[PDB]
Amino acid sequence: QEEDLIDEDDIPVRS
Amino acid sequence: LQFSLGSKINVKVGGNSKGTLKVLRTYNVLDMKNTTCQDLQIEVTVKGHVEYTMEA
Amino acid sequence: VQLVESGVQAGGSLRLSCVASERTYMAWFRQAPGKEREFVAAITSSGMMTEYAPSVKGRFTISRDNAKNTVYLQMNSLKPEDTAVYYCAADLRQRFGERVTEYDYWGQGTQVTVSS
Amino acid sequence: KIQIQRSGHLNLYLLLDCSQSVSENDFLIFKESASLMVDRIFSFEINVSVAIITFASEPKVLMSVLNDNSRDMTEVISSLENANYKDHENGTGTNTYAALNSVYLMMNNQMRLLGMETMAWQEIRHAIILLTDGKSNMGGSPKTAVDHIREILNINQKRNDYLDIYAIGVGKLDVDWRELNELGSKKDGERHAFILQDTKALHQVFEHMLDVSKLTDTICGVGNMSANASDQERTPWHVTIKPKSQETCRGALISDQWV
Amino acid sequence: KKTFFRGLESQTKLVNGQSHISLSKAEFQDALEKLNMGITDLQGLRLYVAAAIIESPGGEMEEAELTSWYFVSSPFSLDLSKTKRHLVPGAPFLLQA
Amino acid sequence: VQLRVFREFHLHLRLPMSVRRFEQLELRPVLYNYLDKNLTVSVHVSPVEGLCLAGGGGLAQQVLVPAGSARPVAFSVVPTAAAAVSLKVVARGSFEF
Amino acid sequence: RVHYTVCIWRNGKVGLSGMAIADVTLLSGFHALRADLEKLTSLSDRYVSHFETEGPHVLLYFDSVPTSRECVGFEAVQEVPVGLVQPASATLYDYYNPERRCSVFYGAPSKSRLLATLCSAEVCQCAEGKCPRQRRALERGLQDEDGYRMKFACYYPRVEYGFQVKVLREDSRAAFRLFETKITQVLHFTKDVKAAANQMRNFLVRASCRLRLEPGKEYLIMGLDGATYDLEGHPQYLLDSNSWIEEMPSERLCRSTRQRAACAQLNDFLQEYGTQGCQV
Ligand SMILES: *[C@@H]1O[C@H](CO)[C@@H](O)[C@H](O)[C@H]1NC(C)=O
Ligand SMILES: *[C@@H]1O[C@H](CO)[C@@H](O)[C@H](O)[C@H]1NC(C)=O
Ligand SMILES: *[C@@H]1O[C@H](CO)[C@@H](O)[C@H](O)[C@H]1NC(C)=O
Ligand SMILES: *[C@@H]1O[C@H](CO)[C@@H](O)[C@H](O)[C@H]1NC(C)=O
Ligand SMILES: *[C@@H]1O[C@H](CO)[C@@H](O)[C@H](O)[C@H]1NC(C)=O
Ligand SMILES: *[C@@H]1O[C@H](CO)[C@@H](O)[C@H](O)[C@H]1NC(C)=O
Ligand SMILES: [Mg+2]
Repeated sequence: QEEDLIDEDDIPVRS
Repeated sequence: LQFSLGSKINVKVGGNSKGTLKVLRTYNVLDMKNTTCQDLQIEVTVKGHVEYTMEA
Repeated sequence: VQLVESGVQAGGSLRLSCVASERTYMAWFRQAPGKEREFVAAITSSGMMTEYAPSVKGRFTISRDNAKNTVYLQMNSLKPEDTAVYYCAADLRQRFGERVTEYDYWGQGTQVTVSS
Repeated sequence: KIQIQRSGHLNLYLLLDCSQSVSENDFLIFKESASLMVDRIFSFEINVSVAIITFASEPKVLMSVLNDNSRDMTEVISSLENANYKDHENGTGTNTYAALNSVYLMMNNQMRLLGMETMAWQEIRHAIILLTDGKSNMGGSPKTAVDHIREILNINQKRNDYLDIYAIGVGKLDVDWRELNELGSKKDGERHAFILQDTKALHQVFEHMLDVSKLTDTICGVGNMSANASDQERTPWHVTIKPKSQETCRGALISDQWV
Repeated sequence: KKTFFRGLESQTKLVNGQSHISLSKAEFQDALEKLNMGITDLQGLRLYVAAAIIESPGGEMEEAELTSWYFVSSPFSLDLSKTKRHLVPGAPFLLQA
Repeated sequence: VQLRVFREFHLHLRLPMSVRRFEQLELRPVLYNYLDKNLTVSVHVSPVEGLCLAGGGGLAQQVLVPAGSARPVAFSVVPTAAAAVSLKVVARGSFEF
Repeated sequence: RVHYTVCIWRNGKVGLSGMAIADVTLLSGFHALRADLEKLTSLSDRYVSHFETEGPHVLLYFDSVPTSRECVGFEAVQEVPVGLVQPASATLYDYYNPERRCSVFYGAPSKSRLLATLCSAEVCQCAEGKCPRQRRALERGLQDEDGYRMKFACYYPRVEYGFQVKVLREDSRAAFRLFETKITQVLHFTKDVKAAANQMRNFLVRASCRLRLEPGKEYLIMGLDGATYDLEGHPQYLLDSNSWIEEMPSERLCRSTRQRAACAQLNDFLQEYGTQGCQV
């Protein structure tokens, strides 16, 4: 199977 | 015209003409609607083994 | 859509083959005399997954051929009380695991005897 | 939001957390913020009655709106500075329910004094402000008392503006953000729970805590005390004069028709 | 009033957001004779088409209508409003359409 | 004048206009990917008070999206708030892009 | 690697009769085999008039809707592990009238078709998490005489109710194991005005949750308040994470050297918290 770490410092939210 | 009167109300009509007056009251009641389909029914069952990540 | 099947001291190994005109998911059923017929195992059309009867866990295996359109069932470690006629049959709706008997066009089967 | 208007009477009930978890200097910061808070409202010269209560394990009503001095600025500020951090020496816990219940007993006595059907109780819009870390640990869940004060004022969609509740943590406090949300329940899109470091941030947020558009009695010198606002709002008297000479000079409004 | 057909229902897969659907004359005649209306009775009847496209893998869907589709015996329309009445003798009469 | 605003990669939501309290809800955030490379991203709904997440917290789901396609992720969150609750979902991207 | 079987039936004699469209959606990271669906479609005695598949979402168009149980199955393969456990969706729309649909839920083969909730009342609550603390500090090495119990109870992660409860019997309702039991002593509470000794309290834990609680023993319970209430009036309480559970020792299990002055410290905590309660 597959698995990987993911990077997210901040993402511009939409509201 | 809107109004906020939660009790018995009074009417003091005055005028030579004649007409129809009706009052609407809107509120919530105890629901009775069925949660199960009535006309067409679909059921699906899945069998076998499923792999999952680190949980429980 | 017809089924053809072809093919003993206890504790041995055995090989019964069932061939079908159409690539389908034919399973295997057994019937001992004096009692109703029961299944042993089943397989899907692709053949990469199977199911087995609880009394034959980890002893019997189904395999299928992509070309000759047949099934490979191996009976290593035969059980003395496994003597019955074995049937091969299926349907055309891919209703896998359909344990109760609503398979169509049942095969005519082969008696096999086990001697102790 | 607090409706700053001439019609009706305003009550502000300020509850002070005196728990041992809040240090003495933090309580002094609370008193400073309270001083600015009470000064801002009385600057609009409206009918406002202010009562202050301190609570750690029991409520201490340092001032009651039933007393006529609640409408007096000097008595209120004097009682504000009369508060001592050691007044709750015997009980150092955190009991918000007791404070809310004291507010309720106050309201019941006031409606008894004035009257159920009298307009003196009808016109009044009530606001309660909590300056606390919110880490309550006994006395019961304050939300039941929050609901309790609702029926005594008959809070529903039609009387939404008559009640305002706010829970703000000011100072170097380990603030529990979750606790402030339930007490400071959000109405519409306006927030009721805030976390701030100093009295100045509270000054700004409290400038956004007032709806001064309701009244038009238009006393002078009411600019705007927020950098967020426009320049014209900051100096409403500033006017523009252009003679035929095509040059621009400026002016100041002093009445409704005089420049 | 709506009167639908049976057996004419076509299901197709979209390609680049475009799909072409046609009905042969034979199947249309079969539908009319099964409904027993008659081809000669399409003097002002409007052909009804409904769309039930489903976007996968989203799962949501919406409809569309084609009410404005008549059965006419001529491909052209004639307007006679602009031409004037009350002819004048002795002058060239003008016809506008 | 048509001022067409477009984002090359985005997620779309359609909350039903009415959701009865205490009743099961099916939430379907769908991924849209018009890029040229296959993306392996994560989808998770932020833990919010008043709602029971299916995973009951910030638990991530992995799915790979091929170029020029869509991939939905099912969610089952039954509401438990009083009047209205805010909900935000995060589709965090990999190191590759 | 996973087999599916959708099934369809129609009550009939309503006037809606006709073809139907299926909207079965697999789990995350699945996609059915095109060859299998094509094989089902190609048969002369066809049940799937048309099919289509893009990853998880699969459409099934049925020309005829049987009245009784008569249905079709297929197979799907996984390529990405699932990050959670939750039921999926499935919908059927009438071909001539999409409004009159029927949404149905289904779950994993070893799971339920609904989430674990305890509401059963005007208030509603849900119970996802990790139940069993199964903490015995005395028999292990993590216990300390510092006195962090007060910190846990009143500071972080904060605890609402306080009881020491003697277990009567072990019960099971829905996917939840019920522990019918009797209160021994009330330590603290926030909203239970009816709190007293020799009362009826019910403690509930998921069946999947591997907590062990032997009936007939006295256990210490600490956690957050519930909102479900029993059928006979008493509030019921739920076992989850952030829930503190302990079995107190006996005199023979408190004199010993590996818990000497620690069991006594725990008893002193219990008495102090039962009497004084939380501070600051
Ligand atoms: C409605 O109210 C007016 C107010 O001026 C009053 O004069 C009048 O009598 C009322 N109308 C009628 C038709 O009686
Ligand atoms: C749901 O519908 C089915 C089929 O009509 C019926 O057996 C069941 O009792 C229904 N449920 C309720 C609560 O009426
Ligand atoms: C407040 O109410 C009083 C009546 O008690 C009134 O005289 C006064 O003008 C009102 N407004 C103020 C003080 O702004
Ligand atoms: C005013 O504007 C600043 C700059 O955007 C912002 O940080 C602040 O929150 C606004 N409001 C207040 C009350 O300071
Ligand atoms: C001042 O600005 C604040 C910003 O919150 C606004 O609420 C208020 O109405 C303004 N008042 C005046 C007199 O401009
Ligand atoms: C995406 O996956 C498909 C699977 O066949 C592969 O052929 C294709 O090259 C992939 N594209 C990229 C950009 O990795
Ligand atoms: Mg405190």
